[PDB]
Amino acid sequence: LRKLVVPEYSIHGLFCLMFLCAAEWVTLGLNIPLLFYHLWRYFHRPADGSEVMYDAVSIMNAD
Amino acid sequence: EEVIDFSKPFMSLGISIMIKKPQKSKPGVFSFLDPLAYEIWMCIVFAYIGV
Repeated sequence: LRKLVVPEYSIHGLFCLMFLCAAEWVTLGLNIPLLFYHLWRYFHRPADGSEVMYDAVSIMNAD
Repeated sequence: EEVIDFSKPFMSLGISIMIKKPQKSKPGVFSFLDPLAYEIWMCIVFAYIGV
């Protein structure tokens, strides 16, 4: 899962950049919120460890 | 015409626009992109990214 997360976020960022350059404002607006959510998710590490997005020790928690 | 009498016009004309003849424009920096439209260049960039 860790190896597979960066491609998703970066490819969505590519989508956002493309729609910016093409001047397609509506789609860019629809896509910015997910961009910021992914940014927050990747750069917060709510887990106290703060070394991996998914941590085997923190994983297996029901919440 | 109120004080003299004219003939039918021997030459009809009207207002027109005079400009300086377009010259060979001094080549612009980045004139090497002119053979292809900007949209082609951007599609090239993003096709490179996608490939």
